[PDB]
Amino acid sequence: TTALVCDNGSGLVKAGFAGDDAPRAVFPSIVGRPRHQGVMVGMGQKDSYVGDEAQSKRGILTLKYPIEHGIITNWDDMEKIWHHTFYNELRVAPEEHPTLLTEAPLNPKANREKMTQIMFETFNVPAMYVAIQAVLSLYASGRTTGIVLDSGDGVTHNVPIYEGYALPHAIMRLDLAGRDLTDYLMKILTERGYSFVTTAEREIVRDIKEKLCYVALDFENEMATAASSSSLEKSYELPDGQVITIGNERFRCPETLFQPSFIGMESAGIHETTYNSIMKCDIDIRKDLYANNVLSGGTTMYPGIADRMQKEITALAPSTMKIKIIAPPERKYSVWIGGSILASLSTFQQMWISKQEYDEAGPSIVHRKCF
Amino acid sequence: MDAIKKKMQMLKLDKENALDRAEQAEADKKAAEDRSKQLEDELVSLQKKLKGTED
Amino acid sequence: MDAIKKKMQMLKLDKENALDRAEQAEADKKAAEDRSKQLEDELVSLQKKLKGTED
Amino acid sequence: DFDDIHRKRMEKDLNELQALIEAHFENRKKEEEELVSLKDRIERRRAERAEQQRIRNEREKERQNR
Ligand SMILES: Nc1ncnc2c1ncn2[C@@H]1O[C@H](COP(=O)(O)OP(=O)(O)O)[C@@H](O)[C@H]1O
Ligand SMILES: [Mg+2]
Repeated sequence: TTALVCDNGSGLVKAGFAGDDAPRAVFPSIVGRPRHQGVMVGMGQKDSYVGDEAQSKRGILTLKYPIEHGIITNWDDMEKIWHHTFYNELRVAPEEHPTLLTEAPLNPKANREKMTQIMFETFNVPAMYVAIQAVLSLYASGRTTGIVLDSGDGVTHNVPIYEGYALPHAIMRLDLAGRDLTDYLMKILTERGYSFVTTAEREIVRDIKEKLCYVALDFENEMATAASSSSLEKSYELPDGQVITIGNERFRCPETLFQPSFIGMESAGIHETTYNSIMKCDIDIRKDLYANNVLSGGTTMYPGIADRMQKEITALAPSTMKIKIIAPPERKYSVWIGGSILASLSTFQQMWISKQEYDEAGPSIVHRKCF
Repeated sequence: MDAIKKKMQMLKLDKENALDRAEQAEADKKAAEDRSKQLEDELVSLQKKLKGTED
Repeated sequence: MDAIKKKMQMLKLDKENALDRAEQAEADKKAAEDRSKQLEDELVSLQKKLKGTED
Repeated sequence: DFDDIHRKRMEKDLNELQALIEAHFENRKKEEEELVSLKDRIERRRAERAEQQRIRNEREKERQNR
């Protein structure tokens, strides 16, 4: 039979059968209970709208993501999300399909063990396998080397790989991602008068960020230009009218990636953690990693980031090496495409964690040889 | 619109590939010519050593 | 319209410029490589005649 | 590896562009001219309705004026 390539993510759940080009169903991972009282009788009001249904009734819900930073903080809601994904968005019972979840690097063990225990006890799948979210993004590019920066919505991690041999001592995981950029944008919009507070209006700020923000090639020059002319002010129409005008908030929101001091984080930007991740590698594979830097994940879709990052790394790196940044147009679904490719391989067909194996060793089987 | 963006992206992929190939070829020319000129210098020194041996 | 024409023409010009530059570089690389081969071949015989002279 | 990049890239490099150009051409042809012609037709019908309304209003005002 065919395998189910699910990809929990944090912000958008992407799923679909193995062997295709794009995920079949992509929908936000939010579960929102209603918060008001409700007076109409017999309206058929449910107790929790999940997935894309709660992005249409969000006016009277309190949306809450079940995955904070890669890790899962609310297991009941995550179980509800998985149940919805299997039964309503794909309509395939899990009793007859292997599953291939994905997990960020350096995550707590208990999260992974609970994930496999749920998949084997509640949904009762035949066999499931957990894979690191960066190796798949490297599969999708058709490479076999390269250092991949997978800046998702929950957590940004940077896994270097050479000739198929991952370097476990050079993984640099940073917890700045799309959600923190949304919060920072929502916080700097208040400097013009627009106040978004409700958890429903966070979605509106996210839409503003997606449609308007861009990464500046040079930050100081843009700050000077936006403060003199008015060629940058782009307007946007809220879900009820009252258009708003975003000035130099456009390139200040995604600039947080390269200067995490804006949101008070100490660490260095995504332009310098990649160079540090490279320098921890051996001295003989640094040229190949320099030449095959891969971008993935949703947050790396800002217009103009593949040039800013290349300029920064070229500034840091030695002058002789060639710096090349692979930015495929299908960046958002790169991890899932790689997952489909991996699940479609014949050599991989014996790596699944078969159910009888789980019955013999318990949930701690995932840390064992079947990784 | 829709198709126009994709066509622009194709025109940009051609741009990147052609530019990268040009740069790589230029680096190859620099390296090869340096090799040749160093070999020529070695040949010159051998001629001078032969001259000393002849003396 | 106006923007599509100018951008497309400029990008095609960039591709053509890179291609022709790469071709020129590769031609010079091949010529330098062959001349280097000639230098090697002559240098070996120079060494042989030097060795005979020294004997 | 790196040999499926051709077979997954070069395909859509031309087929996708040509197909989207075809879609745009057919959609524009189907949409714009038919919409403008239909709007002109509805405008003519609207003018005829306006004439009928004026005639009826005037005759009723003529009779009813007492
Ligand atoms: N076109 C876009 N431009 C800018 N940011 C985007 C765009 N699309 C998605 N994002 C950001 O990326 C996030 C989605 O990232 P995603 O790759 O789905 O995360 P995950 O790894 O959990 O799947 C969204 O929250 C949004 O903030
Ligand atoms: Mg991801």
